[PDB]
Amino acid sequence: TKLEEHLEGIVNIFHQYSVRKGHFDTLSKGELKQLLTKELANTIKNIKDKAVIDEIFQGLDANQDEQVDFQEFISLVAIALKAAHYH
Amino acid sequence: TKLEEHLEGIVNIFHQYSVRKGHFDTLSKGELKQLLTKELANTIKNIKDKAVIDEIFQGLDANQDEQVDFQEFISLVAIALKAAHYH
Amino acid sequence: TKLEEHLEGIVNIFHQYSVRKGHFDTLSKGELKQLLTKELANTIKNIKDKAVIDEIFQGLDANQDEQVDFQEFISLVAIALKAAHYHT
Amino acid sequence: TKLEEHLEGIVNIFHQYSVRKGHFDTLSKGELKQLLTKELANTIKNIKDKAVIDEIFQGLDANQDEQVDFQEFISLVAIALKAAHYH
Amino acid sequence: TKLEEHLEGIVNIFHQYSVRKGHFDTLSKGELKQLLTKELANTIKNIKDKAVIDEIFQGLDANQDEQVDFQEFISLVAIALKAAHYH
Amino acid sequence: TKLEEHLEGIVNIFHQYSVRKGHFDTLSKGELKQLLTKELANTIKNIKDKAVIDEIFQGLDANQDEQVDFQEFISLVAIALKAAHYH
Ligand SMILES: [Ca+2]
Ligand SMILES: [Ca+2]
Ligand SMILES: [Ca+2]
Ligand SMILES: [Ca+2]
Ligand SMILES: [Ca+2]
Ligand SMILES: [Ca+2]
Ligand SMILES: [Ca+2]
Ligand SMILES: [Ca+2]
Ligand SMILES: [Ca+2]
Ligand SMILES: [Ca+2]
Ligand SMILES: [Ca+2]
Ligand SMILES: [Ca+2]
Ligand SMILES: [Ca+2]
Ligand SMILES: [Ca+2]
Ligand SMILES: [Ca+2]
Ligand SMILES: [Ca+2]
Ligand SMILES: [Ca+2]
Ligand SMILES: [Ca+2]
Repeated sequence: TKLEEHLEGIVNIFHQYSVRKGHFDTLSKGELKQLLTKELANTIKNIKDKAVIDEIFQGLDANQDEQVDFQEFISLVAIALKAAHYH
Repeated sequence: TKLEEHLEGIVNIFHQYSVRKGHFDTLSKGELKQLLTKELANTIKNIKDKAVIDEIFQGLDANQDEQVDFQEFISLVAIALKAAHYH
Repeated sequence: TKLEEHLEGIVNIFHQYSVRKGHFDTLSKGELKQLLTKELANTIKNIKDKAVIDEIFQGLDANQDEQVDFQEFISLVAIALKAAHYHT
Repeated sequence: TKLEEHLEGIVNIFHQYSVRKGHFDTLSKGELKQLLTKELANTIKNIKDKAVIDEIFQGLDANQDEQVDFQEFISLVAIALKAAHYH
Repeated sequence: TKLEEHLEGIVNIFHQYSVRKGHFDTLSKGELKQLLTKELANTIKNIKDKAVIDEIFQGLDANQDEQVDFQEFISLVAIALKAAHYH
Repeated sequence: TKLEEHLEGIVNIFHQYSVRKGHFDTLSKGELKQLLTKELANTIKNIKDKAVIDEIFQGLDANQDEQVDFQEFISLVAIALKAAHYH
C-alpha cells in the first residue's frame, strides 16, 4: 500500500539520520538538528533557529537520556503531520 | 523534502477516503473501514475482521460524533508507525 | 474574573451531581448519566442513548473503580469544549 | 443549560482575546499574556512573572507556530480546572 | 536503592508472567489474566470479572497485535498506582 | 502480593520525601531534588546535574504550583520504569 509505503518511508528517514553517530537506533541532538533542518524546513516555522531546535529536542527526549528514540520520534511525526495538514 | 513528501502523502490519503461520503473533511465508519482494509492490510493484525475495525473506530472517535476527523486520525498514524518500525 | 467564574461554575456543576449518591466527590454511573443528559444535551450527539452514556462512562473511568472523579472528569470537559467551539 | 453556558463562556473568553491582533482565530504571545494575567490572576501561581507566562506559552504552543489555537488552548483549561477544584 | 529495587521488582514480575507461553517477552491475554488476578486482586475493583480483564487487555494492547509488550504494560502500572496511593 | 507490595513501596518512598517540608503530601523542588538523587541515581542519566533536576521538576509540575503531587509523580514513575527495563 501507498500508506504503508509512506510509513516505511518515515521509518527509513529516521534511520537514515540515526546511524551517523552514537547509537544507531537513536538520534542525538546533532542528528535531530540535521533531520529537522533538512527534512521539515518547510513545515515547522523557524526550524532554522538554534532555540527552536533545542526546544523540540528537549521535548521529545522524554526520558532525559539525551537521545531521541523511535517511540519518542513519533511525537514529532504527529506535530509535523499537524502542520502539513494545515497548509 | 522527502519527509515532507511523506507527510503530504498521508494527508492526501486521508482526504482520498474522507470525501467519499458525508462531510468532506471527516471519515465515517464506512470510510474508515475502507481506508483500513486496503491501506493498512499489511500493518495491523486481523485488520480485516469486523471486530477490530469497530474497536479501532470506537477509539479514534474520541468525541463520539460518529466521525473520525484529522486530529483523531493522527492517533492512527501513531499506532501504525509503531508497527511499521517493528517489522 | 469571568474565566475564573466559569471554571468555578464547572466545578460546582460537577459536585451538583456528585453529591446525589455514594461518595460526595465522585460520580457514579448513575450520577454521570444525569449530568450528561441534563447538562450536555446539546453538545454531544445522541447523548441520550444508553450505549453512548456507557461508552463515555467506560472511557472516563481510567482507574476502573466505577467512579468518575474530578481529574477523570476533566477529560469530559475537554471533549465538551471541543464540541462547543465547533458548534460556535 | 448551565454547563453548556460555561463552556460557551470559555470559548467566548478565548475569542475575546484572540481578535485583538493578528489572526482572529488564534492567540499571540501577547494576546495570551493579556488573558493569563487578567483572567487567571487568582488561579495560577505567580502568573504575573514574565518567566511563568513564557513557560505557559511555550507549552501550549505544540506546533511551534508562535500561536495558540483553540485546540491547544484546551490544555490551558485543563491546568486551570485542576487548580480551581483544589481550593 | 529502594525505589530502583521496586522498579526492578515490577519488571521482574512482568517477566514472571510473560515467559509462560508464546513470546517470552510479551504478555498474552491468558498471561495477563494471570497477572491481574493474582498480582492485583486487592487493587483493582472486580478484577476477577471476565469483563474487566478483557477491557483492561483491550485497552493496553494499543497496537492490536494481541500481546501486551513492556511499553504497553507501563500503562497498567499507572492505573494501579493511582489506586494504590488511594488506599 | 509482590506487585502490590512494590506499588505500595513506590507510594511510601514518595511520602518519605514529601513529608519533609511544606505540605506533607507534595514534593517541593528541594524535596524532589533529594528523591531524584538518592532514589534514582543509577536510573536516569546525569540525574546529578542541577540542570536535569530542574528540567525534570518543570516537566512534572503540570499545574505550575511549584509542587509535584502524586498524580504528577506517576509520570516520573513511568519514565523511570522505562529506564529500569532498558538496563
Ligand atoms: Ca545516533
Ligand atoms: Ca533534556
Ligand atoms: Ca530519550
Ligand atoms: Ca466523509
Ligand atoms: Ca463511539
Ligand atoms: Ca470524532
Ligand atoms: Ca457520588
Ligand atoms: Ca470499566
Ligand atoms: Ca475512577
Ligand atoms: Ca490573534
Ligand atoms: Ca516554542
Ligand atoms: Ca500553535
Ligand atoms: Ca508470553
Ligand atoms: Ca483489540
Ligand atoms: Ca500490543
Ligand atoms: Ca512537602
Ligand atoms: Ca514551571
Ligand atoms: Ca503541581
